[PDB]
Amino acid sequence: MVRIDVISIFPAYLDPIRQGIVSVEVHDLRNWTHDVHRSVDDSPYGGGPGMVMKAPVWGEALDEICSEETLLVVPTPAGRLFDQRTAQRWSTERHLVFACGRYEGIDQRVVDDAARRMRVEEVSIGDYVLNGGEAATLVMVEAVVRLLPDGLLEGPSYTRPPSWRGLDVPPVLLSGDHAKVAAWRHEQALQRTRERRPDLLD
Amino acid sequence: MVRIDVISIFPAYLDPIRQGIVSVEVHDLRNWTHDVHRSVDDSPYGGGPGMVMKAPVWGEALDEICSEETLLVVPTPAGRLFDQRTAQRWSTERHLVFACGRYEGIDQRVVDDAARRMRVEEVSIGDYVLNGGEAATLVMVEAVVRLLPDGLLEGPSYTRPPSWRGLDVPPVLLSGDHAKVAAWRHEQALQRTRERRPDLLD
Ligand SMILES: Nc1ncnc2c1ncn2[C@@H]1O[C@H](CSCC[C@H](N)C(=O)O)[C@@H](O)[C@H]1O
Ligand SMILES: Nc1ncnc2c1ncn2[C@@H]1O[C@H](CSCC[C@H](N)C(=O)O)[C@@H](O)[C@H]1O
Repeated sequence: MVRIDVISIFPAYLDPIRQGIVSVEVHDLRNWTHDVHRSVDDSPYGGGPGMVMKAPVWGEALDEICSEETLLVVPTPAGRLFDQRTAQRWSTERHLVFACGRYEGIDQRVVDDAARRMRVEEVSIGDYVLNGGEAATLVMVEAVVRLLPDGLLEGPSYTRPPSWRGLDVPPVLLSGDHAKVAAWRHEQALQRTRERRPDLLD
Repeated sequence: MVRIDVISIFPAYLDPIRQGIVSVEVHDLRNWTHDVHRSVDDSPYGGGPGMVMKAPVWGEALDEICSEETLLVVPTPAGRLFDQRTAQRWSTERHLVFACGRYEGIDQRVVDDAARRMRVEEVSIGDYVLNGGEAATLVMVEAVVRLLPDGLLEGPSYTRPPSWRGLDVPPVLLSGDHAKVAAWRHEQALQRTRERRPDLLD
C-alpha cells in the first residue's frame, strides 16, 4: 500500500484527490502553528518580491508526518521536471508526503533538515507558474495512483459514426488491415510530433 | 472579463476551480446525451486499447457553450506544451472553454468541426499521463487566472530565524549589500539550473 499525506494551507483545494492499495490524508499546515495569527510566512532574508514560508512550522509538521521510509515531494517551479518515469518510480513507494508551498516558496532549510532523515525530491510539473503546490500535487498524485494495482505523440482517434458533419473517418481505419492501420497511425504520429513537439525528435 | 466554461464527465473534480474579472461554470457532458445509458464513449475505429469519446455528444455540447469568440482548449498528451507565454496569452481572452477528455481522448472530428467556427488549441501540461483532462484544466485555469487584474530557475529563499536546527541563513543575505545579494543569488540560480534543468542552457 502507498500512504499519501498532503500538507497545505488550502486543504480544501485537495478535495478532488479522493477521486487497500492507497490512502490519502490532507493536513492543514496552520495546525502546527502556535501563535494567534496562525502565521506560516515571514520576510525574505536578502530582500525579495514576496514572503517566505517559515521553517519551524514546516519542520514541526514534517516531524509528525514523515518517517525514514518517506519520500518527501516539494512541488516547486525550481524543481526537476515531473515525468512519466518519475510517476512510475513513485508508485512503488510506501509513503509519499507532498509539501505544498505558497507565497514565494518554502525556506530552503526545511528541505535541508528533512534530507537528514529521509529522501526529498523538488519537482516542477512544467514551465508555467501556479500560486501554490496544491494543483501540482493533484496532477502528480493522479499520475501516480493510476499506476497502482515508443516516443511519438499519439495521433487522432475516431469512433462511430463513419460520417459526422461532413467529416469522414479515414477509410483505412474503417477497412481494417492491421498492418495498414499501424502504418497510417505511425505516419500520423510522426507528423503530429514534428508539428507540436519537435523537441522530441532533437 | 474572461468567461471560463469546463465540460467534463466528472464535474465535481473541478470543485477547487472556485478557489467582475472572471466567471467559471462547470458542465456535465452527459447532459447532452439522449440515451438511457448517458453514453459518451464507443469503440475505436481501426482497433485500439480503449474507448473513444463520441463526437455527436461533444459537438452538441460545444454548439450550446461556444461562440465565434471562444478559444476552445482540449487538454491532451498529444498537444503543444502549456507554458507561461500560453497562460499570459489566454489571460487576454474573453471566453475559454476547456473540453476534458477521458478514456483514450476525444474523436478527432470534434476538434475539426469546432475549428470551422472558432479557435482551438490542443495542449499538454507535461510529459506524463493523467486519466482525464480535469487536473490539467485545474492547472491551466489557475495559471491563467493569477495573471488577471531571465531564464534561470529561482534559487533558495530564507526567512527568520537566522539559525534553525544547526542550519544558518547564508551570511550574505543577512548582511545585506544589494549587489552582493544579487551576485550570490545569480550564482545559486545558475548552479541550480545546471543541476536540475540543463535543457534550459542548451
Ligand atoms: N510549475 C510548478 N510546479 C510545481 N509547483 C509549482 C509550480 N508553479 C508553482 N508551484 C507552487 O507554487 C508555489 C508558489 S510559486 C508562485 C509565487 C508567487 N505567487 C509569485 O509572485 O510568483 C511554489 O512554492 C510551488 O509549491
Ligand atoms: N499531460 C496531459 N496534459 C493534458 N491532458 C492530459 C494529460 N494526460 C492526460 N490528459 C487527459 O487525459 C485524457 C485521457 S489520457 C489517459 C488515457 C487512458 N487512461 C490510457 O489507457 O492511457 C486525455 O484525453 C486528456 O484530456
